[PDB]
Amino acid sequence: KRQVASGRAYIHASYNNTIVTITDPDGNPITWSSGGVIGYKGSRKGTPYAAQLAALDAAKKAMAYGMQSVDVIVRGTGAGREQAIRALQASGLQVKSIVDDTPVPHNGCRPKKKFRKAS
Amino acid sequence: PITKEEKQKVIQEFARFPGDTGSTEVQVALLTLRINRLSEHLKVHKKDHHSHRGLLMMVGQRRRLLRYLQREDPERYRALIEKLGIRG
Amino acid sequence: MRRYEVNIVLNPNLDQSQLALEKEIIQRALENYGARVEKVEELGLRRLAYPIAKDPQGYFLWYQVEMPEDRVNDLARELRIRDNVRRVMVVKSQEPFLANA
Amino acid sequence: PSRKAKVKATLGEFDLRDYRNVEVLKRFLSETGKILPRRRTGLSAKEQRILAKTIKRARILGLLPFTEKLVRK
RNA sequence: GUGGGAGAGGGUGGUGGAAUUCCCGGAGUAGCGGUGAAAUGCGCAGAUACCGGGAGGAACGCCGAUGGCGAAGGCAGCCACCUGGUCCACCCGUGACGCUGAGGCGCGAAAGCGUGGGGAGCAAACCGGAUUAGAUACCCGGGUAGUCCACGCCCUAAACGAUGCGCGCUAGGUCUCUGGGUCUCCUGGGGGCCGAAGCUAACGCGUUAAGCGCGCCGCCUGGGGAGUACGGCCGCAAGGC
Ligand SMILES: [K+]
Ligand SMILES: [Mg+2]
Ligand SMILES: [Mg+2]
Ligand SMILES: [Mg+2]
Ligand SMILES: [Mg+2]
Ligand SMILES: [Mg+2]
Ligand SMILES: [Mg+2]
Ligand SMILES: [Mg+2]
Ligand SMILES: [Mg+2]
Ligand SMILES: [Mg+2]
Ligand SMILES: [Mg+2]
Ligand SMILES: [Mg+2]
Ligand SMILES: [Mg+2]
Ligand SMILES: [Mg+2]
Ligand SMILES: [Mg+2]
Ligand SMILES: [Mg+2]
Ligand SMILES: [Mg+2]
Ligand SMILES: [Mg+2]
Ligand SMILES: [Mg+2]
Ligand SMILES: [Mg+2]
Ligand SMILES: [Mg+2]
Ligand SMILES: [Mg+2]
Repeated sequence: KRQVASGRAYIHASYNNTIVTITDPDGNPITWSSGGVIGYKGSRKGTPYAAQLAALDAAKKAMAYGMQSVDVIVRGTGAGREQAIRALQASGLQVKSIVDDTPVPHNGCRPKKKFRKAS
Repeated sequence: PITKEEKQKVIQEFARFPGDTGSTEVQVALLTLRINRLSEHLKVHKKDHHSHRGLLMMVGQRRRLLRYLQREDPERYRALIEKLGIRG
Repeated sequence: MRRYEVNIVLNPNLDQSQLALEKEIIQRALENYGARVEKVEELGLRRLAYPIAKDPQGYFLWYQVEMPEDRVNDLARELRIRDNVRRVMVVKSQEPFLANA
Repeated sequence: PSRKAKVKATLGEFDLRDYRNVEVLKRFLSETGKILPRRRTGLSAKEQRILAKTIKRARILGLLPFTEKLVRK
């Protein structure tokens, strides 16, 4: 019970996992998948294959709500965000745009030691 | 700050003759003007140290020009000191 | 006395009595802070490059004035007391510097 | 790349001190809101650092973007 | 003196957007996180990902430089106010008024101390998870002082160019910031690189001397014992000289 048919597809991709959340043109999630959603457990989650499976499973569950075309937004840089893009490229969804929304601060907060040499 | 009209007033006050700008008298005048300004601004802004150094410097220049003047013309140094109330 | 430009941006959704009221009150603020008004450019409703008070547009008033320095900030703060006023930027005037000419 | 065509070549005579003028200014920042490097603007150190300050004024006035999103990708 | 100048020099007040954290609301479901791999952790009292609203602290992306300013420490959103130093042009005024500088006084990163606030992120100590033969560590999840503000102490440092301050003299080339010009180029004033003569144990330095001179101050006299001991001074203490 949705009948959405056009929407937004967000790919949040880190070094440790991927999450595709697919939502409506308002931005409310229709569905979401991820690395752990598909079987994977450990580090194997930040693997572009896993990222494919996730974006794909997402697009599946999405056409179940009867979605056809989508606009991709990409947050994050890390292994196989591009492979998630490629999953959605032809997942059976026509992709209207692709954007890069990866946030960056104007140096508000002090990063953890892992991330130092910056502010 | 200090407007050119003001500064002019003090020069055309303290000149030895019409036309004098840089004589000792005029300088110690101007120096004193500027000093009194700066210590007014340092009454508030007790935290502004970088300007305060500049005032130490100003002060030292003043006292030197005075040391000179008093080595040359003691009566004219009495004059200056009476006018600006300095040294006491 | 010094030369400043007062940048005021208001709400675009105002009706006329409301607009004339605001400009009336900005006039009064200038008068009562001692600022002579040399020039006005009113551009008006124009698209902002990002939302301001979750508003997609903005209403543009420009003044060029000359006022005593000791009072400037007060005047600026006065102009922000109003509800319908979104930004107030007050800058000292400086003659043009034009590259490639 | 980045040495392809330089901004100040195209534009005619213009005030670099004007924060109120969008159309001139918008030229000087990238696809994102980012103010462009010297090689791309081709201005003198002085010019550049003046454009900075007037751009940042324009930004606070709500006229120019602080940042944008990257299309294509 | 007059006329111009550049600048994150300092102080006070105000404002801006990005980002994190938390809270409220909508939608949505089984994981999110994290590593070499994991586990602790958080999550069906609904997280993670996503959209909208609010709160609050802290820091200022691009410009940003090999750049600039400052005596040094050090200084970076934007605006106004207060304010210090400096550079050039004119060659107008004074007429050696100069240099250095033991004591003294003042400034003086960070950590630290006191009283009162503030407290988002980070984070000694600590609490846990791993790894290892052990692991009081490196890695992971937490977290207090603290980092922030006001006032007052403390006075150290690889507080470094490891190069005291001032003036004169001794090839050039090259890049650059900022003035003035008869604007190719010349000429002041800063920042760099290469190198004449010279210096240097060498490395190197070389009109931004570590060259050639003069003035004045600080300091050195084998290593360890030792910045220890005794004494004095300063400090609330820690401790410093
Ligand atoms: K030393
Ligand atoms: Mg993983
Ligand atoms: Mg400054
Ligand atoms: Mg559990
Ligand atoms: Mg349940
Ligand atoms: Mg709070
Ligand atoms: Mg940079
Ligand atoms: Mg330093
Ligand atoms: Mg100044
Ligand atoms: Mg003369
Ligand atoms: Mg004579
Ligand atoms: Mg200290
Ligand atoms: Mg401290
Ligand atoms: Mg404290
Ligand atoms: Mg930790
Ligand atoms: Mg060093
Ligand atoms: Mg050179
Ligand atoms: Mg030079
Ligand atoms: Mg030789
Ligand atoms: Mg050399
Ligand atoms: Mg011995
Ligand atoms: Mg010691």
